[PDB]
Amino acid sequence: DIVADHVASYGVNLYQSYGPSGQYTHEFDGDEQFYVDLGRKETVWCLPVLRQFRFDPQFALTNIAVLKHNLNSLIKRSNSTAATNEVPEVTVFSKSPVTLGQPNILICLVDNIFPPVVNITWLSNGHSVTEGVSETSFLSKSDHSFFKISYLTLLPSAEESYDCKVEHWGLDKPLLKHWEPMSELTETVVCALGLSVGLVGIVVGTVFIIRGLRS
Amino acid sequence: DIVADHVASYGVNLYQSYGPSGQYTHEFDGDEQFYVDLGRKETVWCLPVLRQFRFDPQFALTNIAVLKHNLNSLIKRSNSTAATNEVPEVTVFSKSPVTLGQPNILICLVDNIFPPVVNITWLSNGHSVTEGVSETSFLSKSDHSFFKISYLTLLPSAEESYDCKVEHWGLDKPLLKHWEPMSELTETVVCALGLSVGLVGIVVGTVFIIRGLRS
Amino acid sequence: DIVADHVASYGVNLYQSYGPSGQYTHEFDGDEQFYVDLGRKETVWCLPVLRQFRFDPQFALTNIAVLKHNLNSLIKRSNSTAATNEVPEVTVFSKSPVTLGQPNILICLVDNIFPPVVNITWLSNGHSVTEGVSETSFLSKSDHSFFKISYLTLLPSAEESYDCKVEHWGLDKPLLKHWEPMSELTETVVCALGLSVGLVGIVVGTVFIIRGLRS
Amino acid sequence: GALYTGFSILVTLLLAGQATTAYFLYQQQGRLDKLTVTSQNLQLENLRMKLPKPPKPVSKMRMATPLLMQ
Amino acid sequence: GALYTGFSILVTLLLAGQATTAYFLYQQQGRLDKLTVTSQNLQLENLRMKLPKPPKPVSKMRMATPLLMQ
Amino acid sequence: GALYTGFSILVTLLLAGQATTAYFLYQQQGRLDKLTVTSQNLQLENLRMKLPKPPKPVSKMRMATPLLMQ
Amino acid sequence: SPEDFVYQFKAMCYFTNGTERVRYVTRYIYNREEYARFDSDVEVYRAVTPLGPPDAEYWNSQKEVLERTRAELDTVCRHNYQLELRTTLQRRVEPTVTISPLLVCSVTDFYPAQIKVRWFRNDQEETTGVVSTPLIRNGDWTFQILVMLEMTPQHGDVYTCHVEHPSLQNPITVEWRQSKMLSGIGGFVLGLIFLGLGLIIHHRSQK
Amino acid sequence: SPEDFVYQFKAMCYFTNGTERVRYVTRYIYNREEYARFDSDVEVYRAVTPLGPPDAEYWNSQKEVLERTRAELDTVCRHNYQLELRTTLQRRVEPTVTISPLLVCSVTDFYPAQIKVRWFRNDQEETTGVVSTPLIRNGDWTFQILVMLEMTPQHGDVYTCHVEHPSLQNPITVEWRQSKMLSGIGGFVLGLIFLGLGLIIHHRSQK
Amino acid sequence: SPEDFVYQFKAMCYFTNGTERVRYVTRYIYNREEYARFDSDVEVYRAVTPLGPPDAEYWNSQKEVLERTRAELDTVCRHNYQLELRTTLQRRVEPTVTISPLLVCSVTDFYPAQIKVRWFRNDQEETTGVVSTPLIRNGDWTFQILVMLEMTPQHGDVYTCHVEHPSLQNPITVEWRQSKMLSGIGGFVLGLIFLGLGLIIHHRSQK
Repeated sequence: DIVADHVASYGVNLYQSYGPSGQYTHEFDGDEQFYVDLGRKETVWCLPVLRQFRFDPQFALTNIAVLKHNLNSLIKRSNSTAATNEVPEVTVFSKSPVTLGQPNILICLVDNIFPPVVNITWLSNGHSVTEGVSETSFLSKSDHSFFKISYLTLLPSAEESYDCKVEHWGLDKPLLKHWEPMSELTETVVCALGLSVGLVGIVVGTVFIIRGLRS
Repeated sequence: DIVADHVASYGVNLYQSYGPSGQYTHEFDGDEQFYVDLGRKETVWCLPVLRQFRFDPQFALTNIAVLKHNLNSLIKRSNSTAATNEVPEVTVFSKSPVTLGQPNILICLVDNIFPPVVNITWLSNGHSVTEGVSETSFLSKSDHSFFKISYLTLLPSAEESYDCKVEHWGLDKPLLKHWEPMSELTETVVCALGLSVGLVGIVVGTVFIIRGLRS
Repeated sequence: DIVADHVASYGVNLYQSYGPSGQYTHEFDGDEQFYVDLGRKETVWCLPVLRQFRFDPQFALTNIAVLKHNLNSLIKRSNSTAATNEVPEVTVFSKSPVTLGQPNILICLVDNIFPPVVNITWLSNGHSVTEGVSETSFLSKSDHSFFKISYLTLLPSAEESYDCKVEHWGLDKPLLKHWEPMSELTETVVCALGLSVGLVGIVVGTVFIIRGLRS
Repeated sequence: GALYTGFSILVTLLLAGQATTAYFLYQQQGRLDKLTVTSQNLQLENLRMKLPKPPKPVSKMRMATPLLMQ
Repeated sequence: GALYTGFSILVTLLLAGQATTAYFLYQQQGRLDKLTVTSQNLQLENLRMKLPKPPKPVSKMRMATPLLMQ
Repeated sequence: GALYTGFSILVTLLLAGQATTAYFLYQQQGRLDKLTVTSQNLQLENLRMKLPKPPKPVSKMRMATPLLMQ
Repeated sequence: SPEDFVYQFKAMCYFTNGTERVRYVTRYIYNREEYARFDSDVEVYRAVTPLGPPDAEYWNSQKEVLERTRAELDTVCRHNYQLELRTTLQRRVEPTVTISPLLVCSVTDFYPAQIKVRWFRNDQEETTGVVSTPLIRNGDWTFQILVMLEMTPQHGDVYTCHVEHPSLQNPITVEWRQSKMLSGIGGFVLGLIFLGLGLIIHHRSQK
Repeated sequence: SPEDFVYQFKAMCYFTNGTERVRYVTRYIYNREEYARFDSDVEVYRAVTPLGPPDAEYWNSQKEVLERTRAELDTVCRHNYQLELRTTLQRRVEPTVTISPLLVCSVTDFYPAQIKVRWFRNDQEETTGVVSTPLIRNGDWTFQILVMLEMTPQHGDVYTCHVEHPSLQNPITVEWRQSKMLSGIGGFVLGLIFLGLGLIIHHRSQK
Repeated sequence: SPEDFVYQFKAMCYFTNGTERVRYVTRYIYNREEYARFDSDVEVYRAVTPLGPPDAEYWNSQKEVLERTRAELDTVCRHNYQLELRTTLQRRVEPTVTISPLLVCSVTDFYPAQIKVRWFRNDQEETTGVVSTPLIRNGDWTFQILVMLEMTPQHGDVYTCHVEHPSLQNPITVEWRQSKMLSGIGGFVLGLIFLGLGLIIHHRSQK
C-alpha cells in the first residue's frame, strides 16, 4: 500500500465484454473530476470550477481502444476466466438533516460492485420515479471494485416513503433499501398562558382602582 | 386513406421558391420530434426524452438539396403553376383553465396554411409583444396543408387583453383573433355571521349566570 | 475628431507581449456586441438579441496573428519603447437605487487602463468574494486607453460593506474603492391613534345612550 | 341608569370586531400555506437546475432519402 | 362604588389593544400581496426556462482585416 | 344583582380571546420573515442565471496512455 | 401576392398492431398535389396525377435505387420504431380535471389521446345532454378535451365528472356542489333569544 | 513593473444621418500612438507619427490590397449596419424613475442614451438650482442619469420629476409629497369629549 | 448470470508533502487481478501474478516506449498537479452544524475531509461516551460526519458541539438547551390573587 497526502488517478480506463461498454474518468482524492461520454464524444465536467480547462474527448477513445485489444489477448491466456460476481452493499441516507418541506437529496450508495453492471432505481410506494434522479460514474476502489451513487431530489413528506432498488448479477433477487422520514399539548399550553395573562391584566386594572380608592 | 394505430412521418421535407427556404421535421402521432435548423446546421429536439438520440444535421441538408433540384424540373413540366393561396383558420384558446394570477400559456392555432409563409404575432392593447413568444414548426396535414402554433407565456390580468395577428397572402387584410379572461355580498355575509356569533357567545355568558342564579 | 449619430467599431483587435495575450470585440455605440475567446475558439455574444447571427471565431484568430507579426516589426523601429503605465480611475456605484433586501448589482468602473493588464476583485469585510462576480471586456476609448467593469450581484444588508480592489502597474499600492448602503416614533404614533380611535368609538357608544336617553 | 346600557353596546361591538379579526387571521393562513408550497416547489426546481443526468447509450434515428427527377 | 370604575379602564384598554391587532393585521396583508406578486413572477420565469424560440434565418456579421508590416 | 356577574365573565373571555389572536399574529410574522428571505434568495438566483463570467485562459489537463499486449 | 412554388416530400410509416403489419408510403407533392408515390403493399412506384409517368417509370427503371427504397421498410420504419418504444410510446402524462360553471369539465395536459369522460348525477350517468369539444392538440405533446352538460339545480344535489386514461391505474373523479352565514345567523340569534328568556324565568321562579 | 508592448487595431465606421453619409477609418495604434490610418474621405493611407512612412507607402503601393480595404466601406460598414437596424438600433428599454431625499430623481435602466429630464414645482419648471450627473454607462446596454435640486419645504407643496425618452410614447412623471396619527389624535379626543358632555346636558335637561 | 470479462487500467499519482516527493504507478487489472505494474521508485515494469512475464519483459524491451512512460511522472502528475492547486486544492466549503435528539451533532456539506469535532458539557469536554460515524462521501465533493453522545438531563444544563475545519478561520460552536406556559400560569394567577386581596384591605381600612 501507498500512504500520501493526496491521491490522483488520471488514467482510470474501463472496458468490458458485456456491452461492449467502457468508461473514462479522472479522480482526485476520491471524487470524480469529469467523464468522457464515449458515444457522444463529449467531456462532461463534474465540478463547476473545473470547466475552465480542456480535455480532448478523442484522447479517451484512443485509450479504451487499446484496452479492448489488450482484453482479447488476455482472455486467451487466462483460458476464459469469467468475472466472479460479487454481492453489492447498499446504503441509503439523507444528504442533509431531514426537515419536512425543505428540499433534500437522497443518497443511495452501492458498494463492492463487480462487474460494473448495475441497475439503480428509486421506488415511491411501489411506483418507479423518473424525476430528479441522477447517478455518478463507477468510481474506483483499491481492491479493484467499484461504487456508484444515485441521487433523488425529493421534497420530504411525512406520508411518503422511498426505496432504492439495486439489481445486480450477484443478488438472487433484487435488493431494496428502505428510507422513511404535540397539537393537544400546544393548545393546552397556549390556553394556559392566555387565561393567566388575561387574569394578570385584570388584576392590575382592579388594583389600580383599589390603590386609587384609598386616596 | 390508411388506418393504423400509430403514424410516423420520418421524411417530412419542405422547400419553396419564395425565400428560398426549407424545413426538416420528424413527426410521430402528429407531434414534432425535432427539427434541423438548416442555416445553423443544428438538430433541435422538441421533446426532452428524445435528446438521448443522435441525428446528423447534414443528413437533412442533403435531402432538401434534392427537393430543390426536383422542384426546378417540375416547374417546367407544370408550365409554372403557382401555388393557390388559401384562407387560414385562426383559433385562440388557453392551455389551462384561466385563473387570475397563475402562469398560463396562450395557444394560437393557425390552420390550413398554404404556402408555408405566415407571420404570427401577439398584440397586447395594440402594442406588439416580444417577450415569452414561441412558435412551432409547420406541421403537416393529410391534404398537404400545414398548421402552426404560437405560444404566449402570460400572467392573466383582468385589465389586460390579447390578440393573435395572423398575416398571410390569402387574407385581404391582417386577421386578428381576440382573447379576454362579490365584495359587497361577502362583506354583508361576514358581518351577518359576526353579529350572530357575537350574540351566541353573549347568550351563553348570560345563560351561565341565569342557570347559576337559581342555585 | 469625427461627429456622427452612431459609431461602430467592427475591428477592435488587441495584442500585447506581456502574456502574450489578445482580445477581439465588436462595439456599437460604446457597448460590446460580442467577444471571441481566443483560447477556446468560441464566439460569446453579449446581447441576447444578437445570438441570431453568426461570426466565425477563426476569423478573429487570423487578425490577431497579423497584429503579433506587426508588433515585432514595430518594436525594432521604435527601439523598444515600453508602454508608459497609467494611473487608473476607479468608481463604484449601484446599478439601481439601494433598497435593503431587493437584489442589486454593484458596478466598479476602472477607467484609463493602460496596458490592458488589471486585477479587479471584490472584498466583503476583508475577505475575497468569488460568487456572483462578472466582468466585461476591455472596452476601447478615443485616447487609445481602456475601461473595464466588474459586477457583483449582491443582496444589500445594512450590516455588510463592500470594496473594489483594483491592482495595476501604475498604482504604488493596490487601490480600494469603498461602498456602504424610527421604531420608537412609529410605536408612539401607533399608540397615539390607537387610544384616540378607542376614545372615538367609546364616545359614540356613550353618545348613543345619551341621545336615546332623552326620548 | 343608562350608563350600563351604554357599556352593553360597546362590549357587543367589541366582540363583533374580534370575530372580524379572527376571520381575516384565518383567511391569511390559507395564503401562507399556499405560498409556502409554491416557495418550496420553486426551491426544488433550483436544486434540479444544478444536477445533470447520466447519459444513456447513443442510438441514431433513421431517415429516408428522396430521389432525383432524372 | 369603584368596581364600575375598574371595569371602565379595562374595556378602553381592551379596545386599544384591538386597534393594534387590526393595524398589524392590515400591515401583514401588504406583505402577502407583495409576496404573492414576487412568487408568481418567479413562477413565470420557470415557465419560460423550458420554452425555446423558433430561430430566425442566419445572417453573418462582417469584419475588417488588418495588413502586414512588410 | 347577577347581571354584573355575567358581564364579568364575558370580559375575561373576551381578553382571553385577544391573547389568542395576538399569539397567532406573532406566529405568522415568523413565516413572513422566513418566506421573505426565501423569496429574495430565489430572486438572487434568477439574477445570476442571466450573467456569465469572463473566462480564464485555457490550460489542458494531461493523461496517461496504456500500452499494447504485443 | 407574390408567386410561390412549394415542393414537399413525406416518408410515412404506418404501424398496425405491433410490428406485425407495417405499411411504408413515400409521397411526392407539388403544391398540394401528390403525383408520385411508393406503396409497400405494391413495392412499385405509381403515378397519381398526369405529372407522374415521367418520374414513375424512370425511378422504377433503376433496380439498384428501387431495391434501396423498398428496404427502407425495415431500416427506417422498423429501426426507428424500436427507439419509439423506449421514449415516445412510453411517455404518459396524468390528466388534470377541473369543474367550473352549463357545467364544463376541463381535462387538460394529458398524453396520449385515448381517454373516456363521463358525467354523473348522483350515481346516475347523465346522458341526456352532453356536448363534447373534440380533442385539442396543444402542440407540446399534450391534449385537451372539454365536456359540458346542462343542469337542473337541486338542494343537496351533486355532480361528478368521471375520467379514465391509459396513464392512470385508477380513474380520477372530481365532484361539484353567504348561505352558510345566513344559516348560522338564524340559528345563533334564535339561540341568543333562547338563553335570554331563561334568565327572566329563573328570576321569576326564584322571586 | 515589467515592460510591456501593446499593439491595437481599430476598424471604425461612422454613420451620419441614415446610410446617406458613411466614414470609414482604420487606425493602427502602437502604445496609445496611432501612426498609420485610412480615411474614406481620402481613400489613401496616411501617416500620423514618424513611424508611418515606412508603412504608409508600402501598403499604398499594393493596388490589389489598397482596393480591398477601400471596398470595406460597403462590405463591412454597410453590410453590418443593415443587421444593426433589426436588432441593436431596434432595442428600446423603458426607463424607471424614483424620487428620494436635496431631492434626487434617479432614472435607471434605459436605452438608448437620448433622454430629457425636468423638475417641476407645482406646474412651474424649477430651473433655479439643478445639478445633473452625466450619463452613466452601466455596461449592460443600459444607462443612468441623476438629477438633484434644492428644496424649500412648504405645507401641501409637491414636486414632480418629468422625463421623456424615445422608447416612450407618453412621458412618465413621478411625484413626491406620525403626522397623520397626531392629527387624528386631536380630532378624536375632541370628539370624545364632544359626545361625553352631551350626556350631562341631556341628563340635566331631562332632570 | 451471463459471463463477463472486465479489463481496467489505472494511472495513479501519489503526492507526499508538496511536489517534494511523487510516486507514479500504472496498474493493469484483469478482473480484479492486477498482473503488471509500473513503479516510479523502480522505474521498471514488474509482474504481480503469473500473467505478467509475457507482458513485463516485452514492454520493458522497447526502450522508446519505456522512456515515454517513465517521463509521465513529470508530464502527467506534475503537469496536472499545478492545475490542481488553482481549482481543486483551493476548494473549501464551510461546514454546517445542527444538533438534534442520544444527542447527534450532524456536520454536513464540507470539503476537504480534515475535521475535528468535540462535545462539551458546560465547558467540560465530555469524553465519557462518544460514538462517531466514519466520514461519509456524498459524492458531490462534499462530506458528512455524525457524532453522538449519551446524556443525563439536568435543569439548566447545556451541551455545545465544537467543530473546526481548514476552511474556517474561527471554530463554529452550536449549543442545545409548555414549561414556559406553566411557569407563567402560576406567576400570573398568584399575581391575579395578589392584587385582588388588596382591594378588600383598602376597602376595610377606609371603612
